[PDB]
Amino acid sequence: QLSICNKLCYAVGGAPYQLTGCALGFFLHIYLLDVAKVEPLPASIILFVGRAWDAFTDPLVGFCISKSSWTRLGRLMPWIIFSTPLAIIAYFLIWFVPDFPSGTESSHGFLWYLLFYCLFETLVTCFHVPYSALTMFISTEQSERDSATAYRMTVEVLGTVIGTAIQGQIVGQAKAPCLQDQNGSVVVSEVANRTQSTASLKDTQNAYLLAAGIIASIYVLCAFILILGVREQRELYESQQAESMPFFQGLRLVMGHGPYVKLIAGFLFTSLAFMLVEGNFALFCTYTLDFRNEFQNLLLAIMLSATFTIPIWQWFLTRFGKKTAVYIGISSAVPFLILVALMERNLIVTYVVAVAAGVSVAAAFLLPWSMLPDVIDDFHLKHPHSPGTEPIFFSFYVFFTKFASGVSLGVSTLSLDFANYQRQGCSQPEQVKFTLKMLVTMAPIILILLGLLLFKLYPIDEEKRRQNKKALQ
Repeated sequence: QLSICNKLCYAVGGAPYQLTGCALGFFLHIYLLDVAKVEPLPASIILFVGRAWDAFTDPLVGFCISKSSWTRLGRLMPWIIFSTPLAIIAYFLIWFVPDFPSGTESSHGFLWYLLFYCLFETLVTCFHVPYSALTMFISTEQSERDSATAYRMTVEVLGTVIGTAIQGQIVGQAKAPCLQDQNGSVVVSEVANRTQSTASLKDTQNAYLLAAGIIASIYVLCAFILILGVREQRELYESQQAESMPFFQGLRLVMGHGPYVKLIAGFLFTSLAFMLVEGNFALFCTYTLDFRNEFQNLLLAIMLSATFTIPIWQWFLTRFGKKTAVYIGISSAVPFLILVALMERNLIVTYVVAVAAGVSVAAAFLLPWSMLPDVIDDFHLKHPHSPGTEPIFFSFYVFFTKFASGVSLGVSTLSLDFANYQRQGCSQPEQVKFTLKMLVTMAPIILILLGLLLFKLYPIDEEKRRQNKKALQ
């Protein structure tokens, strides 16, 4: 029934959040220290508050989107159309410094950043959850939900890849301090540049403005593509609220559902492990190994390899898959990760292990999201009418995703800082090159094995193949 054009239309909506988040999280820490002249402590406090506020908004938006009456134009979709036109300007404000408070008073100054960052975070949260919830209000067909999910999570990976590349080719990366000879040797250097010319500053501000404008334009184009082409199917059932079901009737029951919280733990552990792997494999093969001249391409390879495997790794679950495939993917993660810790310095094993790690990243990005709809079917069938709490599961799911990806960085930074991680040198102490390999290789293995042991979700293939029939009328 569903058309390919519909799938493409619904997939285009996977760019905006995953695009802006990647373009921002990598860059709103060098921005506040070289263009907007702000003291380092305020920059740190901005980062902390901004990262904290999203996690505390996501569940609130998820809760408050359930108590929304069906309007004349869609129940879920209107939240999108009333959010993008206010998002752009908000985003477009955060990326330049117009603030001239008669002398650039810092305390009078940085408030132009915190509030705008928070507002953008809340607006993007308002856009994300309904978009990720639309995946169950399309024709209510068992297979087509997973089919749409596959094309949704291909676009997110491509967005993460493209967002950093656009910004990088627009604004050049900071100059490296040492160069590696072709034979293999490090030559120290010193820029010794004042780098305080007003012309260069005024140029860099314009460059950042142009990049922000480009990202905003693609944001709004994707938004307008999404709004036209996919229709939020009308709820044909008599689901509503009876004289029962008080204000917290739903949320008090969504938690403790059984299989849902059991799946949550496995998702959390696997996501934490792979966040560690990517975030620190970024520079693992830069210090404890050689190859200081090409890691910027090796990371691009590992991240891009995850794209062209989502289709095949979902075709693999269309046949004898769907919880009979997670084992294979994470197992395929295991051996080359345990390999690269040994058999050092080859320039050839480092690429095959990277591509394999990408093929493994695909599994952890795809499977734990394509499995939840079956849990939703279980919840609907094993309970009475239950007017509806669909956008609650997704909100809690995104919140735990944020939790994992924000505790990964914390653990990494704390563990590295417990060794003498020299900050501005072309050097390495004794332990850092060892703790870094340990944290890239062994701890992911422990989390993987523990999650595999815990990943015993109730709905085996028989459960879904039975619940399909009862889910008609």
